[PDB]
Amino acid sequence: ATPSLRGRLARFGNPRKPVLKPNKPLILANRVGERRREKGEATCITEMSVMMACWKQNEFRDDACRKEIQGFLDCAARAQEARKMRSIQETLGESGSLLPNKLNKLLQRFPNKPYLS
Amino acid sequence: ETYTEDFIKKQIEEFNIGKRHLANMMGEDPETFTQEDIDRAIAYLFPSGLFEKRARPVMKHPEQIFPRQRAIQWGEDGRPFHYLFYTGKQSYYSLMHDVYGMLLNLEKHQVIGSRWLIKEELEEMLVEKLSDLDYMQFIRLLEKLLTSQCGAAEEEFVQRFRRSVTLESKKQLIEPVQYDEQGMAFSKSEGKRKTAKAEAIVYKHGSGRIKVNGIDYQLYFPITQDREQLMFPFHFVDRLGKHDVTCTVSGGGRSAQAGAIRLAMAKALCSFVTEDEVEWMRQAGLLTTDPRVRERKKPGQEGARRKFTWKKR
Amino acid sequence: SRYSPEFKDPLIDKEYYRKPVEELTEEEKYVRELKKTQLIKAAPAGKTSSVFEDPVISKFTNMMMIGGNKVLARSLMIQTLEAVKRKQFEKYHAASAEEQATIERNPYTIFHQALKNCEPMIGLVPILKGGRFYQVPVPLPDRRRRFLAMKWMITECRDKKHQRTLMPEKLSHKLLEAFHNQGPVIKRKHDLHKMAEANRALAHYRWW
Amino acid sequence: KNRAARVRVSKGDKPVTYEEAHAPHYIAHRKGWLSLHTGNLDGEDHAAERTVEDVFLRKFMWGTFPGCLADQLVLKRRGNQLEICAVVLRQLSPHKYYFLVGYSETLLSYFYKCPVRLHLQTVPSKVVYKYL
RNA sequence: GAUUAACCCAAGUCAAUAGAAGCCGGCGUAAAGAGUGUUUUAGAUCACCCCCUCCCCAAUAAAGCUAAAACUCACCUGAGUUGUAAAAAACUCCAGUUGACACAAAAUAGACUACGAAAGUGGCUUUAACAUAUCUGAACACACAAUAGCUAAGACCCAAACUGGGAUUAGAUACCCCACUAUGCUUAGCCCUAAACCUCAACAGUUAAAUCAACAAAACUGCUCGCCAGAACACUACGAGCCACAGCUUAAAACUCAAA
RNA sequence: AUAUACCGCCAUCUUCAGCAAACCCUGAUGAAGGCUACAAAGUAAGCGCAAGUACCCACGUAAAGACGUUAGGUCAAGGUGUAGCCC
Ligand SMILES: [K+]
Ligand SMILES: [K+]
Ligand SMILES: [K+]
Ligand SMILES: [K+]
Ligand SMILES: [K+]
Ligand SMILES: [K+]
Ligand SMILES: [K+]
Ligand SMILES: [K+]
Ligand SMILES: [Mg+2]
Ligand SMILES: [Mg+2]
Ligand SMILES: [Mg+2]
Ligand SMILES: [Mg+2]
Ligand SMILES: [Mg+2]
Ligand SMILES: [Mg+2]
Ligand SMILES: [Mg+2]
Ligand SMILES: [Mg+2]
Ligand SMILES: [Mg+2]
Ligand SMILES: [Mg+2]
Ligand SMILES: [Mg+2]
Ligand SMILES: [Mg+2]
Ligand SMILES: [Mg+2]
Ligand SMILES: [Mg+2]
Ligand SMILES: [Mg+2]
Ligand SMILES: [Mg+2]
Ligand SMILES: [Mg+2]
Ligand SMILES: [Mg+2]
Ligand SMILES: [Mg+2]
Ligand SMILES: [Mg+2]
Ligand SMILES: [Mg+2]
Ligand SMILES: [Mg+2]
Ligand SMILES: [Mg+2]
Ligand SMILES: [Mg+2]
Ligand SMILES: [Mg+2]
Repeated sequence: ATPSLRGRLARFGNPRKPVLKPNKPLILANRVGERRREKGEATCITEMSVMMACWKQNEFRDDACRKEIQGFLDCAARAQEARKMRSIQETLGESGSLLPNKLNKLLQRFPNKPYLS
Repeated sequence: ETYTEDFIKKQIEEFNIGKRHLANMMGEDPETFTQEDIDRAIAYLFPSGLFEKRARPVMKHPEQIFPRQRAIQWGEDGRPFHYLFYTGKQSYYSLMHDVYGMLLNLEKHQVIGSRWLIKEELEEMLVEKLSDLDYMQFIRLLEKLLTSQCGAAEEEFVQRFRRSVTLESKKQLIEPVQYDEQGMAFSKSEGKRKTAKAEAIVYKHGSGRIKVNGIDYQLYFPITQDREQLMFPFHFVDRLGKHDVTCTVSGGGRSAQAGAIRLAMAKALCSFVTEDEVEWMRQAGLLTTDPRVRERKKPGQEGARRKFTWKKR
Repeated sequence: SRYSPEFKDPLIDKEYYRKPVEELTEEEKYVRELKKTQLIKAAPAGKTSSVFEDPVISKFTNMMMIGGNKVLARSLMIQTLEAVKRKQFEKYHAASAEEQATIERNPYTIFHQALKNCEPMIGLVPILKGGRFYQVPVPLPDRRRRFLAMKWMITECRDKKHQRTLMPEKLSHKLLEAFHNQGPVIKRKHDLHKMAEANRALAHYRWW
Repeated sequence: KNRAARVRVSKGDKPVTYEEAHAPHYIAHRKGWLSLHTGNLDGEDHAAERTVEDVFLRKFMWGTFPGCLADQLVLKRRGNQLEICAVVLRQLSPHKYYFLVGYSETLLSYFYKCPVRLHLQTVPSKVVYKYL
């Protein structure tokens, strides 16, 4: 249930002081916001930190750190492909609830009417 | 510039009289004088070198010259003839109405060589101006009609809006196999690389000898990479040491000449290999003329692409 | 480009074509019937169907080419491969029957392994943050690892420290050093690893 | 922006001829040359002299038939013959056009020492190709 | 400015000055609802008729109490802790675990919208307790009034003007970091100010007509009090009052401008 | 002398795609604004882009590139308004 709006705004007839002070009219727009790109972070550092540990103990000799190096190499490749996968599925909307573009065409057909006709 | 029916009728009377005049000028039978003859006679009598043909003298039939004009769409009483007049797109919406009506009747009852007409061809069948979204909506409605169990009546209609497209086969052409005075079978072809032009004669049988302007290929091409290019066509089809070649090349540098000979030999070699081998040579890049030629220098810049230094500010 | 987008690159591989039909999958069968309708670019004048073709050596040769002088670049490459092979035959004939088994005499095997021993596993990218640029350890794609191994080898041989030594003698000596995990190019790789290690704490500054 | 020999767009009320409506890059593509002679062909001489003569004849005819020319002159040279082809209006009386033809052909024949002929094509009004 | 012509009035003309010519309009944002409530003399018709939100939720005062988090002390461990875009300075009887331990402040509930005249009031308990059986009404009074501040005596975790140090900067009397005081708390007296603004007065009533400058929180009627009348000078000067002495309230004029 | 009077020929954004006559409608008939294709007030001549053409292709490169912007450049290409010089 949506919180109540009765007696919340400063208005003629409302004795109490206002509960809410919206800087924008509380009226539904005919559009939703655009999918916000998520903040990226450094990845695979756990694998990167196992490779750089063996080096410290093996005088940076790749011959002794093969398994750890191959791990970090594969982890970076997976994260490189993963970004390529996500991007495609993000545009397609395979996992999204709906696309802002598709969800706005639907609102265009049923526009909010704050005025009388 | 509207053109009335009386105006076009007069223009056709002039074209038929002038058609007989033009035939009389050239001493040809006026009865068998075709439009191809008219164009030939007009090009002789009025020679124009203008690069754009549309700007050259023309004596065409009025129907070909003048644009299509819609006739008046209402009578003397002012009543429009078509019940969809007030849409402004009566021809387009009458077509959508006809296609939508057929889709309904089907429910009650129940590629390579063809394309959909373009918007500019629909805009002429209808004699109206169309938006891009109007064109899409009409095509989306025709596609929805093919997926249904359309009968013969519903197939002549869809074919009106389909235009036959002539696919061009990529299959490589084969040179004729000729015979010399001694009876040795050979083929001949030509190749171009940059400014080099080569003509190669590939003999059906041989020992692997290649003569370039009368010289042994290793003496003519002392650079090993130029010789690898000569090897490439024969090696790719497993025919090293099986053919004799006599080729002549002029123009270009050493590398361009090796490329021109490579293409000439490969094209001529196609006469002595199986069709499947010719398609493998095509797919290996051995039968395509390289279009990469030197680009002209432009004025105001150092090279074909390089610009003069952007002066320090 | 003078090729329209419709032109596809040529596939120069004799084996790819002699492969029998039965072995082909329904996906590979579609690609083969598709290419028969496509436009094919002319084969470049570099790569051929020769069995002696090596894409890595051809690439290393181009990175040595100055001002379009491929003849000279190719000459230096073959002189380096000959100099490597002769140095290994001399080490082979002077060795004992036991040591002879461990001595490699193929210059292509040495060339490839020498570069693989110089490829860096991690890299560093500069990132602007808080008004100071920071070096940040970042994974490197395989293309970039191979390029850096070649560029470091050629750069080392062009260094002025070498006085009057010809390129085929310099490069041959550097390849055999790297083949044995020695020399200045291997040190350059280790330094990049040490700098990336010392900047371990700054890995988070990366956002991809 | 290029200016050379370009009639610029207006409000749609300015009538331009076919000659005026085409910028220089359309020369030899959509429009032909207003003078034809051999001086600019490879291996031919006297291009400078033909050019001076052409500039004079254009100025000469502009002032000799003032207000009568409806389009640029077409200059044709064959051998030593000089043909001037002009599209003129139908305002001046025919007697004045015959006077000026006789006067101009004679005066120009003695000036350039060659047989000169003037060919007049009359139009009721300047032929309009488009309204810029 | 001269000159030509024209225009107005005309024995006048018209430069300066003065006078004639002004209150039924407004107060969300242009000036204006005075921070809040309550009289008298009065005014109103909204008082009889004739009617529907009494109690409880975060009013107020007093006393008592404490769950979380701090501080301090102690034992045991560690060599660092703090600071961040990144550093330095700072601490190292420091830090981490555990235990004991407030005259400080009051997660969640609260997506509730209540109480109080306003200011304000959201931990727990108890006592006392929230005017008016018409309405309006005191700037001539009375009683209140956040924060800051003053006087005196206390408390002191944390925060923190000022000040000192560190850093930044051309400079940095700042912004950033550290330390610490007045001060924020209690008691007893002062001070009486806020964009004390929900910038929208109280009471009664209406939604139809003309809906209506714009914006904001749709447009109006009745009645009453308060307030406003170009900008700036001016939250100023002078006078007066006041526990106020660099204060508060009330509050002009001259010169200036054609705008604000 | 004046490019700050101009014609002429150009730079520049432009490695842009917009400019806009004439109408129509919205805003109470204010400065202004005018779109949603499962469409909701726009219709738009013309100009530019585009298309065509040149060069070796349909690619590329040229060419083209409006209205405006910088009183941008040029009175010293030539012409020219205004002012000035004329032993
Ligand atoms: K007087
Ligand atoms: K106040
Ligand atoms: K809460
Ligand atoms: K609490
Ligand atoms: K407020
Ligand atoms: K100009
Ligand atoms: K000039
Ligand atoms: K001038
Ligand atoms: Mg009311
Ligand atoms: Mg606001
Ligand atoms: Mg160059
Ligand atoms: Mg230009
Ligand atoms: Mg005000
Ligand atoms: Mg009030
Ligand atoms: Mg009061
Ligand atoms: Mg009262
Ligand atoms: Mg107070
Ligand atoms: Mg106090
Ligand atoms: Mg503190
Ligand atoms: Mg203190
Ligand atoms: Mg307390
Ligand atoms: Mg308040
Ligand atoms: Mg107020
Ligand atoms: Mg009141
Ligand atoms: Mg005032
Ligand atoms: Mg004040
Ligand atoms: Mg005062
Ligand atoms: Mg005073
Ligand atoms: Mg200028
Ligand atoms: Mg083109
Ligand atoms: Mg250009
Ligand atoms: Mg174009
Ligand atoms: Mg200027």
